[PDB]
Amino acid sequence: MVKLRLKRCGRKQRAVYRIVAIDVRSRREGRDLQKVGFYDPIKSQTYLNVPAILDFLEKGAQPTETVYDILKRAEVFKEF
Amino acid sequence: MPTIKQLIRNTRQPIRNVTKSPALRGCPQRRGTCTRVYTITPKKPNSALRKVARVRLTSGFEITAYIPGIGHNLQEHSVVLVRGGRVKDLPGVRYHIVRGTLDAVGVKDRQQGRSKYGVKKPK
Amino acid sequence: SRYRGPRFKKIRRLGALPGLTNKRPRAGSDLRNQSRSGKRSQYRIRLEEKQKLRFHYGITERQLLKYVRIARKAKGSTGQVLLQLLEMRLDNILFRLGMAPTIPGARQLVNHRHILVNGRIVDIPSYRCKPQDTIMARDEQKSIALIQNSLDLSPREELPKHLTLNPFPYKGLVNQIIDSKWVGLKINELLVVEYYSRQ
Amino acid sequence: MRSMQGKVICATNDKTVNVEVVRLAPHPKYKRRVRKKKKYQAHDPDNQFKVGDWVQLDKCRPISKTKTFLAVAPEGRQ
RNA sequence: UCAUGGAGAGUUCGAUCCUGGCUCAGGAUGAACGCUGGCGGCAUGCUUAACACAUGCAAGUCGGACGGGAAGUGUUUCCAGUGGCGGACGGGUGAGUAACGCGUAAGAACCUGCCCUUGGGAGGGGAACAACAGCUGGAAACGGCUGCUAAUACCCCGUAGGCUGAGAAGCAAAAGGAGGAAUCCGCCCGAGGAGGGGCUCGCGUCUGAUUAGCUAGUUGGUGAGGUAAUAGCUUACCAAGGCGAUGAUCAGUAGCUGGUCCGAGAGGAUGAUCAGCCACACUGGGACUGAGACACGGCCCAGACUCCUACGGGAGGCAGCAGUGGGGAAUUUUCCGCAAUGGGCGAAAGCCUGACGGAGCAAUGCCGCGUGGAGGCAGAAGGCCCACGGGUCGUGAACUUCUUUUCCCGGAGAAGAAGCAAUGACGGUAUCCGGGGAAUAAGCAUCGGCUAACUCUGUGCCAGCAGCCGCGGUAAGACAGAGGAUGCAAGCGUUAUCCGGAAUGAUUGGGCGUAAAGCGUCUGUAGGUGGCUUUUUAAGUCCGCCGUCAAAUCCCAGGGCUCAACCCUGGACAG
Repeated sequence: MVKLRLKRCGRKQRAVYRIVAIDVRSRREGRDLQKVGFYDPIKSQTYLNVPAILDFLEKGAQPTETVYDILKRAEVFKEF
Repeated sequence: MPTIKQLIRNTRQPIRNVTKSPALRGCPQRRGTCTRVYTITPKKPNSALRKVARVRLTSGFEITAYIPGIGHNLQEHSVVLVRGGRVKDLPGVRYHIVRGTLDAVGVKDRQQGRSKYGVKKPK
Repeated sequence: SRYRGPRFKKIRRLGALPGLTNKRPRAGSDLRNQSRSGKRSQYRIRLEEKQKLRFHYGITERQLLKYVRIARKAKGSTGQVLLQLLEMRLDNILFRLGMAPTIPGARQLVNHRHILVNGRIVDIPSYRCKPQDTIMARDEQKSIALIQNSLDLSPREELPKHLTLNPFPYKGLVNQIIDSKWVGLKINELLVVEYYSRQ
Repeated sequence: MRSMQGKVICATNDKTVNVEVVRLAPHPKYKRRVRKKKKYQAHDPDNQFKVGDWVQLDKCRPISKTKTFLAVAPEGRQ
C-alpha cells in the first residue's frame, strides 16, 4: 500500500521533514492524498494531525521505521 | 476590423524580431577561419580604408567580418572569433571580430577601454 | 562595498550630506572656481537625489533597488516607506544615537562585532531594527570605552522620538517606526520615487 | 454531467444516428460567443429516430469506435 | 474607500505639423567572450552530436524454503545451484508524438502480488530436474551423453459459499518452515477496501490553402472468434457510410503542464534545475514470465558499429554516475559515505543502493560582508591645466591614534542521531576564546545628443569610432593619450536570445478623400447582426452552497537560519 514516510523539505544541512502518506512506489519527494504530519529534528515541534493518521493506519498503510518511532513517542496507537 | 468575424478569423501576426545576424545562429559568437583579409571603402560621405577579414565560420556560412582596433596580426588561414554588430559604413559587413581571443592578438598600446580590445593591464 | 573614498567631493556635488562622513561643513579652503552657471538637466537632479540618498546611508545601489522593490511591495506612501526601511537600518541607528561620529564609523563599529541586540550579537550593518528592541554595547566595551568617546563628543543633537539613550547603562531602544518629520535628512521623496519608476 | 441535445442529421445506418451538437463557446482572445458544431454517432436498438428529430446524448459503454452514446429522448419542458 | 500601474528621446525637411520605419534608455538569462578578481551563504553547471565510448561502480537479497560442498574443530561462518520476491521502482534524455499523449472534467465494461479487514480450508500418493560424480568437446564463451538426489520445485485422486450452463449436470486447491512448547511467518480458495494501473468521452491543445478532397476494415450492422474489459481488436457477409472550406488529408515544427520571464492591464514569449504525466533505451521487429513490461543495465532475430580469437567462433550497448574522444563560443571530480532519508530482501541480525546525503572546481547566478574608523598645520614634493595671479588632483596622501569583519598563529568545539546503549561521510567542518597586526585585499565602462560626466596634447577624410544621427580634410567636448569627472562595484562591459517601449497586428487600443489601404458595380448562398408589446423554459447571464484545479511557485501574515538570499507553518482572492 501507501507507506507513511518522511520527505526532506529544506536547504542543505537542514533536515525539515514532512510526514506524507504517499504510495510506496513513488520517489521520496512526490505527491500525496493528504500530507499529514511534520517532523523537525533540529529542535522544533511536530504537528501530527491524529485523526488522519488514524484514518490511514485504520486503512492499513504501514509506516516506515522512524515514522513509526515518532508514532511511538505520542500515544497515537488505538485499535478501533 | 470588426470584433465579429474579420478578426476571429485572424488579425494578422507580426513576423518576429528579425535576426540581426543570420550567422551566429545558435548563440552569440562563433569561431571563424580567415579566407581573405582585404580592405574596402565605405559609402560616399566617409573616407577610410577599413580592413575586413572575409571569414568562413563553423556554422556553415561564409561572411565578411570587420576587424576593430589599430594593429592586426590576421594573415591568411588564421582562426578568429566573430561576434555580431553592424558596421554601418560598409555594405555587407555585418559582423565584428573579437580581439584578444584565439589567434587574434590585442591591439597595440591601448590604455583606454581595454576590455573591448583584449589588452591586459600595464603597470 | 563601502565607497571608502574622497568625500568632500560628494559634499560639494550633492550638497551638504548631513552627519554622514562629517559634522564639519565642506570647503574650508576651497570652491574658488567652477561656475555652475545654472545649467543642470533634470536627470542630473533626480540622479543627485539618488546619490544624496545612497551616500548618506552607505548602501550599495543594487541593495537600493532591493529596498525600492520592498518599498513598492509594502502598502502605503512608498516615498516615506523607503525612508522607513532606510532609517531602521542598524548603523543608521548607531549613528543617530551618537554611538559613532560618522556612518562609516558606525558601520565599522558594527563590523568588528561590538553590538549586542536583545543580548545577542549582530555582525551585519544592514540589520533592520524593529519596534521595542534593545541596543547595547559589548561587555568588553566598559573596558573599551570607544562608545563612551563617541557619546562624549556627540550630544549637540539630541535624538528623534524613536530613541531612548540610557546614560551609563548605554542602552538605546526605538519605541516605534520613525515618522517622516522624524527623518533627519531633507529631501523630496517624490523625486527619488519618480527616478526608479523606470527601474 | 449534462446531456448533449441536438438534431439528427442522417440515419441511413442501422441502430446508428449522426447528431449535430451545437455548442456556444466564448472565443478566447476576442470575447464573443462563437458556435461550434460537432456531430456524433449515437446508438439506438429501437432505431426510432428519423431525419431531423432532436435527441439528447448520454455517455454509455462504447459500442464501436465512434458509437459511444445512446440517445433516448429529451424532457420537453418547452 | 479602491487604487501601488502606463515617462521619453534621436532620425526624413531651409524650417512646421503628421503618417511611418529604424535605433536607444528597462528587465531577464541554464548563457558566451574580454578586462579585473577578497571572503561567505544558498542555488546552477553539454542549450550543441538521441555522437561514438576505454576503466571502475550504478540490483540485490533470502541458509528461518531445499539438496549438496568448503573453511574453521559439539559449535559457527560462507558458498555456485534449484526455489521466493525484487530486476516493471528509483536514475537519464527529449528523438518521436499535433494525439485522450498531456491538462481539466465526467464515465463504465475491468485487472490488481506485496497492504489492511473478513469467511472457510490444508488428507493421500507419485515422477524428475539442476546441483553433484564420471567420460568428453571447446583457446575462451559455452557445452554434450551416462547415472543419482531434495524441496514452499512439478504431476495425479478426493474435498470447495467459486465457475460454466436455462436447468440438468459437471468442473476446480493446498506447503511447509522456525521454535521444547506457547506461537509466529507462511500457503489455497473466496468477499471487500485503499493505493496502483487498463480503457472511454465533453472541452483546451502550433503554423501553412502557392496542400482540396480524403477514407474501402474505411464508417456502420450481424455472426464467428479475441482481449483482464468495451471496441473493426480480428475475420466472413450485408449496408454505404464516415471526415472536411469552422481547414479534413498532406507537408513542416513541438514532449505536455503546474510553472519561468515580461507587461500597468489584457495578455506576449517560453517549458533548464523543482514537481506530475508520456515516450525512448545502438537502429529496427518480435514474443516470453509475472500481479504489472513488449522490460535502459532481461531473452530471441535482423541491420550498422567496436573488442577478443588459437580463425572455428564469441562478446557489447554511459541518453546511470564519474570520465575519455569528437562537435562546440560553453558547461565540472575516473571523490567520500550509507550517518540520515527513501527503496529492495530477510523472522531478526544485517546486506546492497553513483537514488540520496556530503565534499571538490567555476564570480555561472541571487544575497550579505571587507579593502579601514576618527583626526590631518591647510605647510611641503609632484601630475595636469591656466588671461602665469593661480586652480585642481586634495583630507586625498604623507602623518598621529582606535579597531580586527576578514588574514595569520594557537586552544576549545557542536547539534544533525531515532530515550536500551552504541551508531557521523560531512569534520575536528560550523561556531566560540586568546595573541600580533592597517595590516592581506578596486576594478571596469562612459564623458557629441538620448545620457550623468570635459578640458588639454597628438593626428589631419589618415588612423580610426559608432547603438541611431553621424564625427574625422589643422587648434576635433565623437579618433588615440593624459589629467579630471561620471556611473557602477567584486564586479564592469560587448554580443546573442525573449518581452517591454511598440497604440509598430489595435478585445482593452489603430486606420482606409489626398499619407500604406474601399473590391469596378450589382444580385445572392452559407454565415453574422436585427423592430415593438405580452407569456413560457433558463442555454447564455447573475447569486448562494458544494466538489475539484497535486505539492512546490507567486500574494498576505508569522517563524527560523546574526540579517538577507533561502528554508518552513497557516491562510486566500481571483479564475
